[PDB]
Amino acid sequence: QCTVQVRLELGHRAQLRKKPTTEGFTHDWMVFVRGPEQCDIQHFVEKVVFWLHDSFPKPRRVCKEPPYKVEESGYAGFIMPIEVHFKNKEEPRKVCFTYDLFLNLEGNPPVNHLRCEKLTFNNPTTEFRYKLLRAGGVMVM
Ligand SMILES: O=C(Nc1ccc2nc(CN3CCCCC3)[nH]c2c1)c1ccc(I)cc1
Repeated sequence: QCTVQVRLELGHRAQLRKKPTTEGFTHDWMVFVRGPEQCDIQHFVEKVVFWLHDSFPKPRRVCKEPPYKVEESGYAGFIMPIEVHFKNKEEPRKVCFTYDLFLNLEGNPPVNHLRCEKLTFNNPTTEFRYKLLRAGGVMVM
């Protein structure tokens, strides 16, 4: 009997692209998954998959190690599935977030957003519990 809690931060940045009028992409953006400072989520994260809009080349973007990030240019926001796969041998094996990748329209300042997610692992295996604690996970009883 125990629960281990770990924290993820999903986020994105967006700003106007400074390029020729005849390049269609208006924005640079960057989406990520990280841990809090002094935490190392690589201990329990196998990989992160960012599912870009179907219009992008190779829209299924995989980061098997940090940084878990995609940097791109684009002309519109979209809803981005983000799967965080665990180094877990049992359920759950991953978690899927639906990430709102919005751009700064109408000459608004750059976007810099953070979404903080708490994961609660109930009764993890010995092995996976150690990975979570190595990453800076916290136990409860
Ligand atoms: O920006 C979009 N599409 C898009 C489509 C193709 C793109 N290629 C680049 C540029 N890249 C290519 C790969 C290497 C890095 C630069 N950037 C792209 C952006 C988009 C289309 C519809 C909707 I609703 C929402 C977003």
